[PDB]
Amino acid sequence: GLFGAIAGFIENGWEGMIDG
Repeated sequence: GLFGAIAGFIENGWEGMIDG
C-alpha cells in the first residue's frame, strides 16, 4: 500500500526532505 510508495520516495526524491 501507500507505505510502499513512501518507500518509493525514500529512494526517489528523499533528498528534498533531507534538506531543511
